[PDB]
Amino acid sequence: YVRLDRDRVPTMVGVTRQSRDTITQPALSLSTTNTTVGVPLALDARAIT
Amino acid sequence: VLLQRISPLQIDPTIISNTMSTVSESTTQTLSPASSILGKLRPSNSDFS
Amino acid sequence: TVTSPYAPSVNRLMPYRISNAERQISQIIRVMNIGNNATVIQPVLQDIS
Repeated sequence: YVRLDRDRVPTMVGVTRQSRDTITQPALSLSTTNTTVGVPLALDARAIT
Repeated sequence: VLLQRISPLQIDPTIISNTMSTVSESTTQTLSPASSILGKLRPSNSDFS
Repeated sequence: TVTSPYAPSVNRLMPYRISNAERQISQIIRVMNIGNNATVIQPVLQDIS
């Protein structure tokens, strides 16, 4: 969790499931092979109030 | 049609349907990417001439 | 508060201990197959409620 620091706000979360073309190391193949994960949710501001 | 009968490659949009089945969107928000993706790719049409 | 007895016994099998790697791998799999769904989140996020 981050209060007011833009340099420390999460942007995306991704999960990979395979190597990309030929490289073996996951630390090298993870950058351009993952899949963004996340959905929004709508609440009731007046109900919370 | 000669190439259709020759080629071993058989086309099946159920791959797209199965990949996008896990993607769904909340009951509150109106606009949805995956529904538009399915409706615009039309994976139930078998005319690939 | 739970109570465990203190005495000699008949040996018993309780296979319920797993490692952090086994926990985290399955957690990654669960995130992979739950992400972008927003329709399995709702039952969980309402059962917790």
